[PDB]
Amino acid sequence: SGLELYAEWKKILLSPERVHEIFKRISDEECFVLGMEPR
Amino acid sequence: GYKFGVLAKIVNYMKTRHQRGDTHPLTLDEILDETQHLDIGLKQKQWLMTEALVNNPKIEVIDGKYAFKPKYNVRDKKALLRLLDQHDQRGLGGILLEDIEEALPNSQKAVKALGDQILFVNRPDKKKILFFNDKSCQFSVDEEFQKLWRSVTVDSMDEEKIEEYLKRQGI
Amino acid sequence: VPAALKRLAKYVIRGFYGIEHALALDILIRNSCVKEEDMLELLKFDRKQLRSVLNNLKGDKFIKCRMRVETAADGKTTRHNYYFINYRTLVNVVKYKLDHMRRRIETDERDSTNRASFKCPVCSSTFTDLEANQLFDPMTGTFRCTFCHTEVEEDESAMPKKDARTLLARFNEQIEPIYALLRETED
Amino acid sequence: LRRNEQNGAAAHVIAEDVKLLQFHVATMVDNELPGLPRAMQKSGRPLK
Ligand SMILES: [Zn+2]
Repeated sequence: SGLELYAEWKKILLSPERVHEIFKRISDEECFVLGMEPR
Repeated sequence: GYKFGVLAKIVNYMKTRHQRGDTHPLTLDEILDETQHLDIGLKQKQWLMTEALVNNPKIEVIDGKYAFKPKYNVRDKKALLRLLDQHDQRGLGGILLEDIEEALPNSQKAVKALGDQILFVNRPDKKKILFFNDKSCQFSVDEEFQKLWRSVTVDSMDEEKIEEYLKRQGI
Repeated sequence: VPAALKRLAKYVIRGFYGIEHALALDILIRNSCVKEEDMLELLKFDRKQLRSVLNNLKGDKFIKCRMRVETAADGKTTRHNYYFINYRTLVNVVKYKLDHMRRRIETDERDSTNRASFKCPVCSSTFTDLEANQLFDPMTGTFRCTFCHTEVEEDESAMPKKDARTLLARFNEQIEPIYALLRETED
Repeated sequence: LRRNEQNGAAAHVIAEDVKLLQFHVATMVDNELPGLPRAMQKSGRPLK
């Protein structure tokens, strides 16, 4: 909604740090599957 | 309107009596004579006696004659402390300092006598709320320790990452 | 609900957390399931301040929150909030504040060493031993920044480090007793 | 925001401050965001 993210399954605001940590947890191999060069 | 401000005036007269200090309860008709309520109808007085006098918490009934409850308001600092302890035990909460002030002369001296046992919290309306301290457990927190606490944020830490950190550190 | 878990929660919350929040944890202890409005009425605090504290509590997930919908007699839409404390979540979150406390202190000292010793007043900035010796000229015979043209003294760097070292020892003593309580919990 | 976090300021204060920080960063990257206010230069001229 504009420039903020909401995750609704109930519905909570999704701060940037949460996505940052999730992306950090993502592994390099999954980047190839997602079509993004990890290096 | 009719028959409301008169009741308010009676209740205010009771506060004025209590600033006077006459503990002895007074007759309602005599109160009316003092407050110039003779003109008012008798039926409204009877309705007040039956319903409003009992509903008012400050009012009390003794030997068929109505007056304030000398027990409700604080009279001594020791009783204030005991009431605070009981309120803490039963989860009542603190009491308003303005009400305690009108209740008790030199309430500020009473609080000074309390000292550490009594904890006062400011309010935007300047009213002071009082909470008993816990004698059983006493702890000290230092500002540097509170700061070292403050920086760290678990909200940054994701719950799975939590259980993962324990499992990683081998325990 | 063994008394050991309650004792751990009480001791940790009372010794190493805030008093205003401990006031709410007292209600959480008193009743397992409480309405959010009932928590407000028990707390006797302003909605905005309570909501700030509740946002902090939501971030730290000290107490789990659930949402329940039921139909009132009037029929108007009503939203009902339930907060209740979970021991399993609380234990990890608290342990987590505790653990990262130490990583902070280790990083602080890593930084103390990271800072460069040489510092020059005319320059007004830290200087690497590298830059200082390069600035040095063999013909002149004395090391000295080429730019500022004044001598460099490293004694000023030593002082704050010593001060921090003293603080760390005090922190260890203050945090020494809670570990025994944690052990009793793991028991 | 750093001072607010240092002082442990209100969670809603920090949330609104982070919202404004995000707005400023996104506006610096792009001032033509869809359905969002434009950042002027204190004179009515949108920033580039
Ligand atoms: Zn220099």
